[PDB]
Amino acid sequence: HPICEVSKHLEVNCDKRQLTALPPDLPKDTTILHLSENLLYTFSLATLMPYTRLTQLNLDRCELTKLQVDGTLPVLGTLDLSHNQLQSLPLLGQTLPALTVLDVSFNRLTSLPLGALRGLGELQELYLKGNELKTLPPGLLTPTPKLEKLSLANNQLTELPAGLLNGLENLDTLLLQENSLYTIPKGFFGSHLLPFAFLHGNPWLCNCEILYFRRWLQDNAENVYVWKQGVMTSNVASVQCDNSDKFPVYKYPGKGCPT
Repeated sequence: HPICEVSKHLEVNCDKRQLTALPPDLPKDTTILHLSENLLYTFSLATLMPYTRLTQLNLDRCELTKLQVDGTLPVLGTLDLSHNQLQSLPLLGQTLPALTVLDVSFNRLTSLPLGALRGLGELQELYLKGNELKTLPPGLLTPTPKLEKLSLANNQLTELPAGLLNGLENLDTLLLQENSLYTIPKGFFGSHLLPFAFLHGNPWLCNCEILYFRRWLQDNAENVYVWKQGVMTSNVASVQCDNSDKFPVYKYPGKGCPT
């Protein structure tokens, strides 16, 4: 291609090219489109409809402040919108029915809309790390029962919906580290066998309302980890009471509390 380098499955590299918009006339059979590291500001998914075989779209580091969603990309499985400056998440369901991986990490989302994930029935991974979320809409994950990985790390969450994890029979990884959480709703984890949970870096308030969490931590000590930028060994003691001197939540007695 005159602007992007093509490799043949057909991978197209349009990255780090000072692009201000989608380059015209790309290979009709493009399968993977790299638009990473450019100067788009705004982008419309409808402009990609001509590429009926597109399964992976990377729009990371594109200075995006707005994302228009219309039309249909029927076989898109992965969408990377990380490292941009989107303030809101548009409704994607009607346009991306086959999506399994959605990454909107390191943006500036201040909230997620009601009914945000409707239609994303195949979603397996949702990354929202490094945004500006304070609370989440009820029923956020009702439309995505096949979710296996959920990352809400490094936001400013102050509360979690009691039923946030309802229906998630395949939940494998939950990242909630570095938020402003002080408690966990009774029954939050349900009977889910969650292998990897990251909960450190939060100002947990140890009082009678933390006992549900204390008991879950005791029962899941080997499933609590500390995040490390790399690729481990559990450390349940990483979850600490803020109203103390680094006292581990999993050892909080709760003396005198109603049982």
